[PDB]
Amino acid sequence: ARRPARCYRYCKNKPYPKSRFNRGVPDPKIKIYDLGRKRATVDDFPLCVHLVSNEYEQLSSEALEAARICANKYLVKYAGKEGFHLRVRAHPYHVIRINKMLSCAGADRLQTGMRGAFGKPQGTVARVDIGQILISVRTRDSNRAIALEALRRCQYKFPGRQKIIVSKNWGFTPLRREEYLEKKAAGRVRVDGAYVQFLTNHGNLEENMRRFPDAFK
Amino acid sequence: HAAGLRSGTRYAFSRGFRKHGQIPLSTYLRTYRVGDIVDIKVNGAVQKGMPHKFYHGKTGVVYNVTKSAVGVIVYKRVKHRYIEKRINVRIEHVKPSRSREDFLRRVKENAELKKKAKAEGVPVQLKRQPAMPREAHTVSIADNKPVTLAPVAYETTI
Amino acid sequence: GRLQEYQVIGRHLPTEANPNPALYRMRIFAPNEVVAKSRFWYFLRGLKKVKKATGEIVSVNVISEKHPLKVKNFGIWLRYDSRSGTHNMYKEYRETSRVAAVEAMYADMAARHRARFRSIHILKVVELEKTEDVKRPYIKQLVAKNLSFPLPHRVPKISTKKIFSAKRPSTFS
RNA sequence: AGACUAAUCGAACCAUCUAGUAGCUGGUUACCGCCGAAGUUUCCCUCAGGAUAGCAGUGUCGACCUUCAGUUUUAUGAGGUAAAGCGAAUGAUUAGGGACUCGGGGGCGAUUUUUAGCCUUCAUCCAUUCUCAAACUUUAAAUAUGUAAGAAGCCCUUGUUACUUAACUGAACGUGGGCAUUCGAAUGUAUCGACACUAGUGGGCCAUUUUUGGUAAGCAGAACUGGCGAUGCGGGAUGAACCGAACGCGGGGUUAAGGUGCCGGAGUGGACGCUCAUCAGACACCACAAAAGGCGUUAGUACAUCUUGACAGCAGGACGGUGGCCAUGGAAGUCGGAAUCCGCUAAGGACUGUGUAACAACUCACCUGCCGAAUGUACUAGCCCUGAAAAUGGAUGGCGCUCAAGC
RNA sequence: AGGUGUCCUAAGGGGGGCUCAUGGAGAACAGAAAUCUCCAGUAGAACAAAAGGGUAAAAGUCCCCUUGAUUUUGAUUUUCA
RNA sequence: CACAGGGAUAACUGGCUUGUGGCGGCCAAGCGUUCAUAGCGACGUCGCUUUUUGAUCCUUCGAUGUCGGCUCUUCCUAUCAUACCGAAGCAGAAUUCGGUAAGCGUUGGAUUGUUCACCCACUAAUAGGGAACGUGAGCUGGGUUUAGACCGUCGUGAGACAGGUUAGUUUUACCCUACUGAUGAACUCGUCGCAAUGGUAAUUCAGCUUAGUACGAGAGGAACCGCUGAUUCAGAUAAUUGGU
Ligand SMILES: [Mg+2]
Repeated sequence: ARRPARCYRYCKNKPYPKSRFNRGVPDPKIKIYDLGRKRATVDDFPLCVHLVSNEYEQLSSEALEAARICANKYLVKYAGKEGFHLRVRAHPYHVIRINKMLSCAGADRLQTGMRGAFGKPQGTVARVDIGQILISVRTRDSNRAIALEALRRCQYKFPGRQKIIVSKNWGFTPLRREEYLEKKAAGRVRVDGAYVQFLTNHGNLEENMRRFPDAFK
Repeated sequence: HAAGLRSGTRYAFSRGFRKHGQIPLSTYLRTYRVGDIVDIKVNGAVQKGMPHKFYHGKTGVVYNVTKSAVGVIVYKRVKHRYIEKRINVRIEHVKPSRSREDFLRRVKENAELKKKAKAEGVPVQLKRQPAMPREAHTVSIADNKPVTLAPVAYETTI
Repeated sequence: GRLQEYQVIGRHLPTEANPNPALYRMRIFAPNEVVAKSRFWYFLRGLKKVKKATGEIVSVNVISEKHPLKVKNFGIWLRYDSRSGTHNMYKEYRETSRVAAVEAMYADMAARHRARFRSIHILKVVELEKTEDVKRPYIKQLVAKNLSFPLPHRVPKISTKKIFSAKRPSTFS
């Protein structure tokens, strides 16, 4: 018997995370955050698409998890279980309260009304801002249409307004396509499991030349 | 709701970061005389002879000197009137103030400018004055030619 | 409003570590030479780290049209704000002076997109040199060979205080 | 039966004490002139009340002292909020990679396994990675805040002491002298200092910004400031709090907020456009409407195609290995699983639907015949439309308005 | 979110020597944990109690001596008239 | 039981809010033999109404008569039946989903003070609501809610119980307005007429024939036209029958 999501939409209180002060909060509904080939190298999936927010509101953990399922279903069917990597980039840490009335409006003992109305935990919710990213997907270059439809269908489970933007970077890295391409050719790039590391020319020679042998020729 | 002698002094009376332990000994070598302008700044590591949290940041006039403490006069603002408070503070919490130092420096030059000018025979123009508006001048464009600007189009960065 | 084109010249105040700073020139449409300077500072604050309290104004002059009795086609590149984002635009006009094009553009944008004067940036204005580089159809129709057209059903003008006419008017003028 | 005791009984009637007391309701009598508030601090068997401080009036006195200031400039101190941070401490938290086996578990090589064997699943270290903190922080604003800007000042010599120093060495208070020619930033001074006696008030409410409890409220509780109360006037049709502006009796001139088709004083004023609604729309606080859709119309972004002849339209074809491999009552392209090749070309898919128990038959993709020029697709936001259901007859103020008297 | 109507002849005062929690590597029974040794170790331990501040040749810790927890009245600070 | 006061303070209407209550949408994993949308809809999300119940205490305490039933008028549509239509996993018949539509109807009884409910029976159908939770100078007084009295539990006792039971006074209209009707001064007295405006009215079913037909393997089984009657409502009349 959860309250309608219209009732918790505007950020009206200071952040209220779980700590040694409020104890006994229910576990957030969503737990998984990565799906697909979450161990693919950076050179396999060079296309990245994001779903960006456009208002300053609250998104509930229940809503986030439901949206996650929708995108996963569509991508698996039309692109294959081994052709994408999806990541959710919004974690719910804000606790919203509730004041029970009728159940707390009993004849025996206690007080009925608005006397002493500090509430009890009732669930968790995520705070988003303008321009914040919610869901990211990386895949090949021939899955443009597939990725776009998945997010467009995903958004119907969130309240508010969101946009879909095709990024200009390479994968999940903060580098533009041309710059990353030419820098890797220069050789100041070392592959890691599902990500990369870069050269910094401030360590000591012996360790740097082992890690990046191709930078010196 | 309580009101103790050190209520709400969590960050004021604390020492800084990477400033702990020994007190620099140059503090104990200064000297004070009545009429000096000092300002109060409490040190958390010394619990004897320390002032209430209100005077942390105020400035006053010494009026008494003792074995290891000085008496300072400061003006408190109660509703609709001022009162003069007389507090005893240990010298570990005080410091000489540079509030009047500019005035003393300026008065010395004023005296000597006036003396020198009287011997020579030209008026003084000694008292200061605020910043007046600028004056006319010329700017050449030789070897510096202007560059044309324009607003930039919109594009997404992420 | 009633606009005019100004060239505005500004500079950073010279200092001991940097005498003779650089000079920046811009072309600004504005009703008078007070809002001209304000627009200059507003556009400069978004490109380079210069205030007005730490800068100075070198010159301000008026640019007049070179041939205000010749008809010519214009193209304008601009950016503006909607209620839910920002966008780029390109429109074309046909008249005799650059200043009027900015006059016409402002009215057209305010009418068709509800875009006030607050939120519009003028990237570039250029008069189309040849005739074959015209793109929009609502002007291609106006440069056809041997143009001519009648004017049917044009009401005659009657004094707004001559009430009670005595015969039926006619619209065949 | 708490019944009856002269129309009176859960304690008769008559006179006196007695004009019994009330922090509680009700009333409180002619005119003009000048000044003009509070619902707040502390205490009370205090919470519908008092004392205390504050706000206010009157009477003056000291000079006309020339001092002052809800302000700015210049010089110099204090702070831990907004923001920011976690490849920085504390706390929360998602994911791979490298190093390791004797840390735990499940296997394999003779489960031999006390084989530092081959696997691996946790756990542990190392370099990285996605998100957070009112009671976390290395950093760190804006607005506000303390002090100073001299004649009661600055410099020179030397008298007093029962204090202090080894000591006329110091510290305070002094005598004498020198430094103004200009007393040492701006602006104002339509209001300087001190004292005496006392009235009312001690239920408050509203608004921009900051903000706490609550689903929310014409709800409850706070900070700086401005208002109503205690206040009329012009505008919002009407309305204590909104906009303009504060008031002796009159004459002339000009405006503010707001308006100029009529009611209604003043434009059926001028320029460029958008909208046709069988529920149009019509001015801040304000008297309401959303998610989602439209080949209604207008403006824009991007990409693809094309006289080697496109999109649309009409007409022709739409073959073989081969009923490919499995699957099973039977499945020959079309229940399902997994594969996804070539020949001939102008062209044809180990297939897009209809269809059979299975075939057959029909059709689509693709190419071709006719024509004579520019199209096709996906997105963005303006007005309009659908979404849009309540009770006496009815309200953009009314009549009415359509290249508007609408935006 | 929590706390008080107590406790202490030392848990007050003075002086003096030492450095902690924990990790690494070793030593008969001894092992995960008993006692001993070396190295590293910015406080991650301790300071009667709730939370915050403060402390390293100490304000902790061990050792030696004591009763400034004494007599006479005044001035000043926070809550505040 | 009493007094001085309070709408600074509760129990009922009215006002703001809509959590809970009721009603309606948007996306589409799936159900539906195959097939998301004939008929439905999880995980999520957007709204509407003031016939439920809450929260607040703005208006009334020198008083606005506080449950239910009886009689009567009118209004709303979120449509039970009646008119005409669009869809189906609509052969016929019986049905289910939707549109224009509030003109016309929506019952008789056993038990309970009941509002609420549950059974019997007829019918085309036995839809949901408002008007100061319509309606007490319109009625009644079964219940709650003064004083008498009995029981059970609690209290030492006086007494308490949103626990059960029995008996308990229901006042005034002639004023103003509103409504139903009836007169009426001014331009001489009369007869015969026109019609601005206001009101408005009809409703449903059954039998025969079409027909044992269309449809269907069978079992079953319609409709328009035509004819004759009947239920509810409205306006008159008294020769016959009955009442007085
Ligand atoms: Mg038959």
